[PDB]
Amino acid sequence: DYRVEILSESLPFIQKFRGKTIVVKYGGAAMTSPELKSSVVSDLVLLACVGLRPILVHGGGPDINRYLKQLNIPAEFRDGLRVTDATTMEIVSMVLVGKVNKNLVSLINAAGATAVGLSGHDGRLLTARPVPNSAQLGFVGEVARVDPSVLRPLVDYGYIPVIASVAADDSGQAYNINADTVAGELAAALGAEKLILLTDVAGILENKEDPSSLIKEIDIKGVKKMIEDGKVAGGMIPKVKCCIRSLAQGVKTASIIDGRRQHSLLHEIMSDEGAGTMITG
Amino acid sequence: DYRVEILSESLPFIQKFRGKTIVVKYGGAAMTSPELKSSVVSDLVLLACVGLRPILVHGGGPDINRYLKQLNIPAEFRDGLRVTDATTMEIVSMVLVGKVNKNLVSLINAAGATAVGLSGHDGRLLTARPVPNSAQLGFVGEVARVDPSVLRPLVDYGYIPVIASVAADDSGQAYNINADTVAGELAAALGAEKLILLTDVAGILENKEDPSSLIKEIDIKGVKKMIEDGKVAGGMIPKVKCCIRSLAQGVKTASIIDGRRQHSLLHEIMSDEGAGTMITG
Amino acid sequence: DYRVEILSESLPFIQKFRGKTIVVKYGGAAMTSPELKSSVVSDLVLLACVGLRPILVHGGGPDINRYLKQLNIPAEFRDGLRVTDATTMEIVSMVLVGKVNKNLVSLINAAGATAVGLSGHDGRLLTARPVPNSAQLGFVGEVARVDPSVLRPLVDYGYIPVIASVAADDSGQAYNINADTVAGELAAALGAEKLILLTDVAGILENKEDPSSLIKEIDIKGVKKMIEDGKVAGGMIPKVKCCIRSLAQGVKTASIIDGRRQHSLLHEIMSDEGAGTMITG
Amino acid sequence: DYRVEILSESLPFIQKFRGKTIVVKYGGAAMTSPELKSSVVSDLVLLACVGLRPILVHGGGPDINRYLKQLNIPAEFRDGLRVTDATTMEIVSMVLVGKVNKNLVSLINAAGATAVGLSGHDGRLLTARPVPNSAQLGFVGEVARVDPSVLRPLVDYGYIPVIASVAADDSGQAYNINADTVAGELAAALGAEKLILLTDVAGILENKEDPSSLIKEIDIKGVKKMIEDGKVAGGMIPKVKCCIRSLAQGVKTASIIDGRRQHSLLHEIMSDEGAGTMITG
Amino acid sequence: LESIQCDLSAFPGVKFFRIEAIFRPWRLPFVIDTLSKYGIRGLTNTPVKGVGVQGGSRERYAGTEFGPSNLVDKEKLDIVVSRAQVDAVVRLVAASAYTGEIGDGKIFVHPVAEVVRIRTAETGLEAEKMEGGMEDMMKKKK
Amino acid sequence: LESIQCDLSAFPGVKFFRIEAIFRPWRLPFVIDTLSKYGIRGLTNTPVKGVGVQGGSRERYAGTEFGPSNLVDKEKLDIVVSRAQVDAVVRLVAASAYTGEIGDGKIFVHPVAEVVRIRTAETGLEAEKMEGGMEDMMKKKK
Amino acid sequence: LESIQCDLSAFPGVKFFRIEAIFRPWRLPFVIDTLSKYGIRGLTNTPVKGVGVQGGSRERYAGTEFGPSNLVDKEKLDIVVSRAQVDAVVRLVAASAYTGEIGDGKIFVHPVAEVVRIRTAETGLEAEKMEGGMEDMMKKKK
Amino acid sequence: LESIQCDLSAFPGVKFFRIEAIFRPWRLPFVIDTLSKYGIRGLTNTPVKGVGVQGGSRERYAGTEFGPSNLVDKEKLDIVVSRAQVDAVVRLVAASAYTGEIGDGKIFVHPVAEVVRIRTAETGLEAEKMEGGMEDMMKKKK
Ligand SMILES: Nc1ncnc2c1ncn2[C@@H]1O[C@H](COP(=O)(O)OP(=O)(O)OP(=O)(O)O)[C@@H](O)[C@H]1O
Ligand SMILES: Nc1ncnc2c1ncn2[C@@H]1O[C@H](COP(=O)(O)OP(=O)(O)OP(=O)(O)O)[C@@H](O)[C@H]1O
Ligand SMILES: Nc1ncnc2c1ncn2[C@@H]1O[C@H](COP(=O)(O)OP(=O)(O)OP(=O)(O)O)[C@@H](O)[C@H]1O
Ligand SMILES: Nc1ncnc2c1ncn2[C@@H]1O[C@H](COP(=O)(O)OP(=O)(O)OP(=O)(O)O)[C@@H](O)[C@H]1O
Ligand SMILES: Nc1ncnc2c1ncn2[C@@H]1O[C@H](COP(=O)(O)OP(=O)(O)O)[C@@H](O)[C@H]1O
Ligand SMILES: Nc1ncnc2c1ncn2[C@@H]1O[C@H](COP(=O)(O)OP(=O)(O)O)[C@@H](O)[C@H]1O
Ligand SMILES: CC(=O)N[C@@H](CCC(=O)OP(=O)(O)O)C(=O)O
Ligand SMILES: CC(=O)N[C@@H](CCC(=O)OP(=O)(O)O)C(=O)O
Ligand SMILES: CC(=O)N[C@@H](CCC(=O)O)C(=O)O
Ligand SMILES: CC(=O)N[C@@H](CCC(=O)O)C(=O)O
Ligand SMILES: NC(=[NH2+])NCCC[C@H](N)C(=O)O
Ligand SMILES: NC(=[NH2+])NCCC[C@H](N)C(=O)O
Ligand SMILES: NC(=[NH2+])NCCC[C@H](N)C(=O)O
Ligand SMILES: NC(=[NH2+])NCCC[C@H](N)C(=O)O
Ligand SMILES: NC(=O)CC[C@H](N)C(=O)O
Ligand SMILES: NC(=O)CC[C@H](N)C(=O)O
Ligand SMILES: NC(=O)CC[C@H](N)C(=O)O
Ligand SMILES: NC(=O)CC[C@H](N)C(=O)O
Ligand SMILES: [Mg+2]
Ligand SMILES: [Mg+2]
Ligand SMILES: [Mg+2]
Ligand SMILES: [Mg+2]
Ligand SMILES: [Mg+2]
Ligand SMILES: [Mg+2]
Repeated sequence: DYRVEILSESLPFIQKFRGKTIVVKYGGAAMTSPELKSSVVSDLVLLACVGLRPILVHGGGPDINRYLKQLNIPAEFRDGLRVTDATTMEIVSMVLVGKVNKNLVSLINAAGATAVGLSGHDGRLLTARPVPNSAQLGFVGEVARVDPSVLRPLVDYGYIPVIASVAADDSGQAYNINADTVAGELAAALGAEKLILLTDVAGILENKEDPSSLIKEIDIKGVKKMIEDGKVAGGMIPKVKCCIRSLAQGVKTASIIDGRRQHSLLHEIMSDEGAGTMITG
Repeated sequence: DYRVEILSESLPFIQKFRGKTIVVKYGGAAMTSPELKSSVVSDLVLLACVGLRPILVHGGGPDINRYLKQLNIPAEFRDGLRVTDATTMEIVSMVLVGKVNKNLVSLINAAGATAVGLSGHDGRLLTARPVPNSAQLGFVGEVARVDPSVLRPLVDYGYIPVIASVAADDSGQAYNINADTVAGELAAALGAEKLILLTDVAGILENKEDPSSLIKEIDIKGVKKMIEDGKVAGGMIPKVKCCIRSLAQGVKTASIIDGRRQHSLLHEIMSDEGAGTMITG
Repeated sequence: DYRVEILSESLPFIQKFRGKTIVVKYGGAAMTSPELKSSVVSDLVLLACVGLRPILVHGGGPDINRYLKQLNIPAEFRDGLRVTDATTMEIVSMVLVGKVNKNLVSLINAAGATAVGLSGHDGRLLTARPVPNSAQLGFVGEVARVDPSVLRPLVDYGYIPVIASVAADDSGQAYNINADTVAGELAAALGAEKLILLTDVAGILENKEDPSSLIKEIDIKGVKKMIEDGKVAGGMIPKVKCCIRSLAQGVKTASIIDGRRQHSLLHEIMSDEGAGTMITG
Repeated sequence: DYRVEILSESLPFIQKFRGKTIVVKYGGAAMTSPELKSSVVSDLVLLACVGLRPILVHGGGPDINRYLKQLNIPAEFRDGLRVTDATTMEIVSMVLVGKVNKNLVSLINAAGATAVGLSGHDGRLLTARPVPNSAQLGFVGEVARVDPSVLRPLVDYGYIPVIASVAADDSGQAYNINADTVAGELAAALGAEKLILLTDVAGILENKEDPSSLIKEIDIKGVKKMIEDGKVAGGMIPKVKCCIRSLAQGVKTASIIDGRRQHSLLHEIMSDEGAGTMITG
Repeated sequence: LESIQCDLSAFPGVKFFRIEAIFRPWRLPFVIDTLSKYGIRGLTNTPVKGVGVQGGSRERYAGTEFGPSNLVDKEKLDIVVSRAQVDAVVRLVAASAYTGEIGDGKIFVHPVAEVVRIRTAETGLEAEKMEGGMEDMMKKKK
Repeated sequence: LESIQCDLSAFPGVKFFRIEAIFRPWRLPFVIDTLSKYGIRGLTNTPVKGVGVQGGSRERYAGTEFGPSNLVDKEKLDIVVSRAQVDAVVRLVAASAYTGEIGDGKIFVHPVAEVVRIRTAETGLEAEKMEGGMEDMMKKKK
Repeated sequence: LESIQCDLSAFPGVKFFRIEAIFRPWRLPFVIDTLSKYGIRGLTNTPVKGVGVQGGSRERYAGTEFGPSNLVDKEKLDIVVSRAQVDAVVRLVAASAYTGEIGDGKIFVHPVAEVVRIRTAETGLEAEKMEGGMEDMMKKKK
Repeated sequence: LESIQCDLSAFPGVKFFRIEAIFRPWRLPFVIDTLSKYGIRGLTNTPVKGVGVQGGSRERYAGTEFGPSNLVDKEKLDIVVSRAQVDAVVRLVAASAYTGEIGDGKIFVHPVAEVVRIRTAETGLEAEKMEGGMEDMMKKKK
């Protein structure tokens, strides 16, 4: 019976964010399982049905890494960013757009909603430029422009967008862009209310060896000191960075949460506690 | 925590009726009780947030009777319909529209949604004609026409409509129309998916003395044989007539449920079991 | 024959205000008769057919007073405003919305146009707040907000709005607001061209005992001195006040005219003389 | 100078197909060659500028084979269709969508137009089902449904759609669909005027040994007798089947042309002669 | 209802009849499914409007009540079948469209002279017969 | 016109006929009212398009002139009645649709074998008869 | 196809028949032109939807594949002609609609009792005959 | 920056200054609220666009990066105050607009000669002073 009286209790939470845009980035690393994966899409679909306007940005570094091993291609990361030569770029685009992006679209469609998967090339949604030390990193990109024109009619027609983090410069050259970075600029480009980063840790950790050292809430000055002090590192760097860049452009909140906790996305939005580290201040 | 894993479990129910219209009649018991009152508006507001398009039609015979006693022109009823002279008509419109309708609008507005209360005169939503027994009942009306034009833009703008069961003929004379009838014809006029009637019983029983003889679901031919065979009777025969008339005009389902129970409207929609007797075409 | 050559002569007058919004307040006191009443609705319908966009705001103090006598409830006015306890508030809403508002809607519908009657609660058209000396006056309201969203689609669809002067604060409590006041703020909220007040006197009178002491035209400094000097009084105070408040917010003219003169509304607009006192300056 | 008197001479050809949809399949030879590549995108872009509404559908069997060799899971074909297990399916989607599709989008964007690359999953543009011979081919799909909703707003906004021939069934399983088939059913779904297939031959010959025995134009009954009578055969019989299936569903014309030649697509449209075999209803 | 019997006695010799049913638009899918379950899968739908005024009652559609002169929406279904199948088909349509209220519908039966399938040029019995249809289902049941 | 006579002599025995009239769309309400005044209140309307090209003249619709191959809008009315009522019904339709210009319309009469009312399961004469209808009006006039 | 022969032997005496053809919507203009070239210029079009499910195959319309219970768009053409012209007209429609794929269409032939031209009150042969039509063209060829 | 000090030493004698602040649009409400809490409630907003290109870096707005010659949206606030209040107001705006990133904004201070309130015709100190404002709040705090 009374499993209804608990649906009732969620009204205030649903009302609070009715109508608002929410950019969710699904970490490649949180994609540990066909079933976890489908719990995340369930959560997205629920948010859409209930009146929020969610947008999925995904990564896929491990899926990429697995194909690089199979094809006998060495891999490198520097401060959370993949060194990317021409050959590797082609593989990146192949896995992110041709495997991950469609795997997710495919799942949403089968959950009774409808998705559209786009890369930055599609409708010129993103324009890339190189990074200063491509010297070292090769074809790694920074986001020069976001043109969200193409998303307007898709959201109007009710489709959920699913975005892959590759794009080209104006001359037509492909670049590999860290998915956190794309998520954050896309959020700013749409004046979104929230940016939410689902990864494979509880949140940001005081100290990365200890999973109970979760920081529940933190401001910008604080988290910048953490990057200096050396406390965030590798792939958590472009995570925190993209939160800061985003907040500074007007996104009201940004959170980092565990993708592999059942229904982490829902806990984060539909409760006061939240489900990881929230940034602002 | 668990409050969330149970919100998640409602997705299927939310998806099933997304976008569909639902005419709900509120009356009798549920209407006096303030806890059932605000618990019924909470249910409406949730259904709208979650994607259904609900419409409230209300009654108010008990509050009408109070004013008639005060004015020493006490109620007179025949077979559940109020005998309505010109003086009484004016009091009926005064209470239904100017007290009940606005009380309900007022509550919904304060629950963070936005309502618009209409009578049948407004936008010519309803056109009445004298009932077959005018000669005894006076100004009691049958519904001659429904024009839902005026509701199209109000549902588009997101307003929740709240309807009071009075109207006029073309010559401009007011009539008192039974609110179950208005709810049923309105549902048919909109092609609604459901018509739901809050009453003061469990719904329809095999045998009226035993309250555990609830019929959970039943079709037209089945419920007609029940009237013929006597096995339900009384204050229920009219209610069942307006369900039949409604279903035969294309309404997909019609349920009679126990307005006495907390959150009855939610149980009926967000569960397989339901919260009364359902009647299909 | 030549009763056409006089229709021709009205072209300049019709052209002058083509397309403009005109808020007309129908005084409860001008509602002396089924037939006068219908001459006023005729005039509204004509204005609509001929290209103006009229909006009706009505009062109803005598209809209210009559029910208060019947129900044995004492009545009081202070400086033109009704002392309003909870019981009286309920009666006010009952008569204004459930009797007067629908009587007028009903009449317009029967004159071949279509009306929609709204109170301030409907679509949150008005938000009230108490008045500083509710101390004395009880639930009497000042207009805190006007949100005309709900009127936009109704005028678009061609409906004539008919507005009753009750509303609620944000907490959902009802308030009784003087209909002149509502008319004037509604006019400002819509940038209306004109506000026209139909009452039961020739206009504003030099001296209220003498009906030939009509002031034909007067400016703000002048009419304010009249309120001080004591020359306007009782129910003529919130009449003049609401003209001033309205003009100051950008309404170009405001007039006070006799509701019981056949076709007073028409004379006021379709002639240079006018049909009462005009305010500006 | 003269460059102009010859642009003038194309007016009739431009006018004839103004506003009409045109599904073009790009494959095989033309696709490897970079000069034929960019010369085919130049032709598309011109047709869009000039007023036709073109749609690109591409193949990519040669690039798929390259990756399969690299991964020691070499291609297997029966009657022109690729045997496709789950592993192979993933590689097919990876290459078609993540490499070829985006390479083409990328080129068009850099040629001063704007493309949007879709697979059949995106917007549920295509729904697949197992092909009659699944038992041998595994995950090879026939087109069960086309839903072109998602293309309406993209053509309205002026985007050029570029389609990759993979999709899913309703249960969410991916299938590999032959790109000629997708082009043909898509044309029928849109009521296109033309379907054009870039192949590696002159089109259809009287007698396969002689290449000057090109049939310039032919109707259905005529081309069916040709299959019956053996006079064309081989890799051409399927191509001709998808033309027939397309024409019978309302596509006005279908041509098979020599993708080997520079600017073949332009010759076919901007000249009477054409650039291969045309087949009418 | 499940035992109506049509009178074809003015058309002896005639092999084919057209069952033309006119009923409530929202019944259309239930009728078509019923006919499909029983092997009737050659049929033609036309949306139409009509009037069926008996006495002074007034039928109720879209919540409003229609009388003399007011066209009301209906769906029509034309089904051509062989003489033997007529009573059965009539019964299925009647039963699945039925509600009990005025405006439920009318069924008319018309004689047909010839049937031709365009794809194959088949005529008569060969043209009217559908693979997997009522006839075949009864042979599989026999 | 008010004395047309249809030839039903190739259908002896047959009790019911379908009067199918095709005419100008703006006539529809006048035709339906005429039939209602005279007790015909069971009828079915379908909007259609047609061609009726005699010689080389060209009919005029929506201010423009249509010839061979150009479909032009018409309204169709199907009325099933009993043998006795056929000539009268044909005359009413003809008379009320008439204007005098080409494209005025055509009327066809078809044999019908059976009539069934779904609500009641009535057949034949009982199904075809309408309470208050032409038949009853003539008995009230007798 | 160009030599189909309809069986009218259950309708001896009958002078007029209705050829009712149901086929693919995009064929409509080719069919109408073919009939015009040959002197058939009195015809009526109705857009309709239908089902023609043989076995377990599924017809393909708008790129998608329709089976049992899925209505698919078709265009219908009703042509009333005199007995002599029936086989010829059937052949023309069949031939011009044909493609070879399932869902190509069906043709039905129905008996007709009377024909009336509203403008003139002509009946029977005079009403059915069209100036410039097939009949006249054959007399000009004779 | 909690302790910025403006240089008004070229304007001895001057009683009034206009503080003109140009910053990020989404900061507008936080800046207005901070000023309201401290008693600044006379201010004027104008949406503008600007350029502030230092070196070869490029500020980031709406996800995209803007350099030389690309206007970028900002909100402007003009606040006229008396000499004593200038440093405080400048510090409040700076502190509440701040984010740390390029394009955060600039504040300019300008001399003002006279202030007039239209409703009352008050001038100077009387016109600039607001009831319930900073000045009055400091007297209640004293
Ligand atoms: N004689 C008739 N000829 C042509 N169409 C008819 C005839 N009778 C009925 N129809 C068509 O059938 C529809 C349904 O008729 P309806 O169900 O009203 O028949 P009825 O005889 O009045 O039975 P009921 O009394 O149950 O209403 C009408 O709206 C009309 O489309
Ligand atoms: N033989 C026919 N078969 C089917 N439909 C017909 C036939 N003749 C006419 N129609 C239909 O009737 C409509 C009206 O025909 P129309 O009034 O043109 O007939 P007509 O014989 O040419 O007489 P008129 O010379 O007065 O025009 C046509 O548009 C078509 O819908
Ligand atoms: N017995 C029938 N009665 C009524 N309408 C029919 C019948 N058979 C076919 N139709 C109509 O004809 C259309 C075309 O039928 P279709 O071409 O599918 O016939 P078929 O017998 O299945 O031949 P094919 O096997 O070539 O498809 C259907 O969509 C329907 O509108
Ligand atoms: N010298 C100036 N004159 C007029 N307006 C200016 C001037 N400098 C800046 N602005 C305005 O102020 C806005 C913000 O300037 P901005 O924040 O870029 O200052 P800046 O000098 O580059 O410092 P920062 O390095 O923090 O970017 C500009 O977009 C422009 O609107
Ligand atoms: N202080 C920290 N707290 C949490 N994680 C950290 C910290 N410093 C580094 N990390 C690492 O950063 C990674 C962030 O994810 P990354 O590897 O880019 O994955 P994704 O982007 O797919 O979530 C975590 O898996 C964790 O191992
Ligand atoms: N100087 C004045 N001129 C005209 N009327 C006045 C004056 N002073 C007071 N009044 C009174 O003000 C009343 C205004 O109407 P009120 O009683 O509120 O009625 P309503 O608002 O229904 O028109 C008039 O009926 C009149 O008796
Ligand atoms: C004509 C007629 O009977 N009108 C009713 C309308 C109220 C209603 O229908 O609601 P309850 O379920 O609360 O009674 C009345 O006059 O009382
Ligand atoms: C199922 C199947 O055969 N799929 C093809 C799709 C590519 C194509 O169709 O294009 P080309 O003309 O360049 O070969 C494949 O797997 O190779
Ligand atoms: C440059 C870079 O690090 N790109 C990421 C993109 C995917 C992700 O963010 O998960 C990569 O792993 O290649
Ligand atoms: C507060 C107040 O005076 N309300 C008015 C409202 C009606 C009117 O203005 O005529 C009253 O009479 O109660
Ligand atoms: N530590 C956290 N994650 N807090 C999140 C705040 C939760 C709140 N529902 C929000 O969306 O703003
Ligand atoms: N016994 C019932 N009334 N059940 C109602 C059906 C269940 C479902 N929630 C619905 O509204 O369709
Ligand atoms: N004393 C007056 N009432 N003057 C009214 C001015 C008349 C003019 N028709 C107007 O609407 O502006
Ligand atoms: N042989 C050919 N394919 N000719 C094509 C026809 C010519 C014309 N440009 C067209 O597209 O219609
Ligand atoms: N209309 C139809 O479906 C006819 C079916 C055919 N008589 C069969 O049974 O095979
Ligand atoms: N189509 C009809 O209206 C038939 C009416 C019936 N013959 C009657 O006269 O009662
Ligand atoms: N339907 C028709 O076109 C009939 C034509 C007529 N039989 C003629 O040949 O003149
Ligand atoms: N801009 C302002 O608000 C000036 C405030 C004024 N100096 C006061 O403190 O009263
Ligand atoms: Mg990462
Ligand atoms: Mg008053
Ligand atoms: Mg009927
Ligand atoms: Mg003609
Ligand atoms: Mg078929
Ligand atoms: Mg700068």
